[PDB]
Amino acid sequence: NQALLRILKETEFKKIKVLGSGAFGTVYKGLWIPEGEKVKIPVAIKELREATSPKANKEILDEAYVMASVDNPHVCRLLGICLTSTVQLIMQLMPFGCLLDYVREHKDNIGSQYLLNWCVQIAKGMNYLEDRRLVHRDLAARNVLVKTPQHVKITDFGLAKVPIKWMALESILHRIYTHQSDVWSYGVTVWELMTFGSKPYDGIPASEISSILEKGERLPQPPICTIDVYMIMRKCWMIDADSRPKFRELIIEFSKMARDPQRYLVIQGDERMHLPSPTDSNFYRALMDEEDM
Ligand SMILES: *CCC(=O)Nc1cc(Nc2nccc(-c3cn(C)c4ccccc34)n2)c(OC)cc1N(C)CCN(C)C
Ligand SMILES: O=C1c2ccccc2Nc2ccc(F)cc2N1Cc1ccccc1
Repeated sequence: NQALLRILKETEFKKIKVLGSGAFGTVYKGLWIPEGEKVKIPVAIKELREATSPKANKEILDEAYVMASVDNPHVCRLLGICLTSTVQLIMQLMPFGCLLDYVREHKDNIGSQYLLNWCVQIAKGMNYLEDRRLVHRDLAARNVLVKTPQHVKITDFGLAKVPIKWMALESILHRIYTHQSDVWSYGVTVWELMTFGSKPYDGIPASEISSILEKGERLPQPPICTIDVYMIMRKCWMIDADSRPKFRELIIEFSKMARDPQRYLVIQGDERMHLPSPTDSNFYRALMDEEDM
């Protein structure tokens, strides 16, 4: 639907603060200023790194139309685009930030109910992408945004068209990207969460990752994970892509674990850590998260 993607004028928005910058461009916290109005609406703005040609822009715009067409409570959707010399893209601002920073910031103060529910929601969002037959190619804890502590959303999918330590072996060797290679990255993403944001294969050169994987080496069991959870992660990292679980199977398996969370994650002081109440859930949703879930 063409109406799902707004073409913006440069006067409609202003960048206020950098959220971070890489080789992929700069992402700013911004304000949307509707023409004729006095309101300033917080948004996220992405400025690409290189200036692009009109023909390059058309291809960017074609993909932007697809990314604006996703409609799922656990997937972020692209909202708008501004076609200057460098292209700027607009999406909803998530004030809580990304899930990677969140688990590092709340290290050891996150209960098992949150961690397992995040795994369900990420798998639900990935299952939606598969049903829309869109391959993410860069699923990681940095690309899961926190709408509320109870509600996370996948972002940055489809943009790669390299995160070696998140990629399936077939992607490293043959640059093959499928939904099953997304399942591999999902397993690494869950490992990031269960380790509260540790770096996978920390200290190991990226050039050597393909070698250790062929020998059967995998990421180690997180201390808080029971073998039931680690076994699921290990199945995600099988060489045979068709033997890896499917996302809808991951939804079901983590859902049952989420209804008995202390049986599947061993966390010191779990019986203290705040579980979300209906009171806190109604307040969060009425305030900043009114979408259907
Ligand atoms: C994982 C790093 C991160 O995302 N940090 C933050 C994210 C915020 N909200 C938000 N909303 C929509 C889109 C993005 C976004 C998308 N891409 C590709 C990004 C790259 C770098 C930074 C943000 C990106 N982000 C946010 O709103 C206030 C703040 C942060 N930070 C950096 C707070 C610092 N602290 C959490 C460590
Ligand atoms: O860059 C992109 C992006 C750009 C082109 C094609 C796909 C892309 N994937 C994507 C999917 C959903 C979403 F919600 C945001 C993105 N993004 C990240 C972005 C966009 C605007 C502002 C900040 C960040």
